[PDB]
Amino acid sequence: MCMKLESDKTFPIMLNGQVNGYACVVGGRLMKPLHVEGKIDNEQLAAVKLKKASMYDLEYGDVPQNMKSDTLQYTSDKPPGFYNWHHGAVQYENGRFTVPRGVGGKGDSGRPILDNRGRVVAIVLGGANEGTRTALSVVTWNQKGVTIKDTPEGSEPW
Amino acid sequence: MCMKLESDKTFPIMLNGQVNGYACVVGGRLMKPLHVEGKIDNEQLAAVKLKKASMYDLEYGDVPQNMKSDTLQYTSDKPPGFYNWHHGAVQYENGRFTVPRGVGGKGDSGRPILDNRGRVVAIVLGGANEGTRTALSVVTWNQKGVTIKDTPEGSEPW
Amino acid sequence: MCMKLESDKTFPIMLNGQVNGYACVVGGRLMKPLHVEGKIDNEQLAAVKLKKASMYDLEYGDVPQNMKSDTLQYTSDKPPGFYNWHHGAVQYENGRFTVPRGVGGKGDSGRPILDNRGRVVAIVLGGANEGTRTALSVVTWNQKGVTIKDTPEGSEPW
Amino acid sequence: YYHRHPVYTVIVLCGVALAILVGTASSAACIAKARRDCLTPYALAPNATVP
Repeated sequence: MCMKLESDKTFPIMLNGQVNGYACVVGGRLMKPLHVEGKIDNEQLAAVKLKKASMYDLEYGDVPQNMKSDTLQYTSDKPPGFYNWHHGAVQYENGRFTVPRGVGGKGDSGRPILDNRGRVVAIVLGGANEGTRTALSVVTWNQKGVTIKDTPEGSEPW
Repeated sequence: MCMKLESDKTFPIMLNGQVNGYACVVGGRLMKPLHVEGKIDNEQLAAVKLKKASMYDLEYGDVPQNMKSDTLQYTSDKPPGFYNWHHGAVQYENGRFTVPRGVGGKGDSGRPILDNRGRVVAIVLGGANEGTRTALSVVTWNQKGVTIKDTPEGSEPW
Repeated sequence: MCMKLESDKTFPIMLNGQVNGYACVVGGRLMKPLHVEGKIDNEQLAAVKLKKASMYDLEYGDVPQNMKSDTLQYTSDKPPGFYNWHHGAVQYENGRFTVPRGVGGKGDSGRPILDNRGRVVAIVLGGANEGTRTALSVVTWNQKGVTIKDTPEGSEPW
Repeated sequence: YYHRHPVYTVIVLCGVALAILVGTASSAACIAKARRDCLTPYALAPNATVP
């Protein structure tokens, strides 16, 4: 479901040893985490100039010609409920994103969170262990459509 | 037919994001157009030094080891019409290579026109839509066997 | 048995033209021949530093974090005869290595020899030439465990 | 001796400094070569026991 949609749109970054975090392309814009180091696998968009957004911990840039088949449209409309995910299922209860306990780990910190109809609503950066059903820090959009962060507690950024 | 015949011999030229032309292996010669800009694929046939022509709008070189597979005989023995092609069938009525409407776009400025016996006859370069049916500016071989250019009026490279 | 175990363990070296040698990961160390030139694949393992042992005609280095499942332990114990091999079967009669004539050749410098239990016993670097049973110049390990270089007369390194 | 003959003594002391520098460098080179060629038989074989 979500893996099929995220395939050939989500491009992993290797530190020249192994993968250390994916990079997303949303709205005709590449963006990767600040803390993720290394070059990306797809060489066409590996040479694009990337602007820092260190308040949001993301490098962002414009894709050259991949406007379709890498669109991956985002909407800020986030009704409460369940959302599909690369690993499992996530929920938006009480204005926050929580994953199950053991899922999530180092090198897996660029993964988008999609909707039921395949719209990204969230970009994962890190997370904290709030008992069972751990929450995770994430870059989202508010009601007006302005990018915000959600960094709960001492979320260790993987 | 010709689609399988010219396969693994018609090597495409990259525009660094897509394909903007084709390159041919004819008589040990790596023939690619000059107006087609970018980098040729592979590494066996990419690291060689090519020599410009600028009168025929081609560039040529040599292959180091691929002579066993660099098998595309050029032939000027050419009855007038009914020749195969990458996309369809080309006609040489009235001494001019002719194609139906529409077919032929960017990324298709370097592929050979084959014979009925798998022999390269023409290397397409551009075209013009006028007269009774559209015509092609193309590098071929004359009756004596010397390299010749045939170009319509207003024949911009498609 | 041998083909399955040597898969994803024998890492080809490319001189940017073709495979021209194999580099082997044994005992927690990478080793490759000196006389082979080019770039090892597996770019994770291509970035490690290799120090030269010119006595044994090798470059060896510490492997990356992949300790487990990539050991491929060596055996100093050498019962005579009937050892498996990548291109077939080798023999250990009279303290030497013999293969049927015609196997091996240029581009196959560095493949390992495995025992019946799959443990590596020898890493070749070249070969001599007897009329029927071709000999192999090889890096092995002595009965005390110290590494030794068994080279017959007229060993062509290829 | 420098007040007696300056050039002769400065070239003798330069020769002594050059001799001790070349001697130390060559001794270090042979020591490093010996260590290299005695540890490469045992660096390539981890399971072996160094005497």
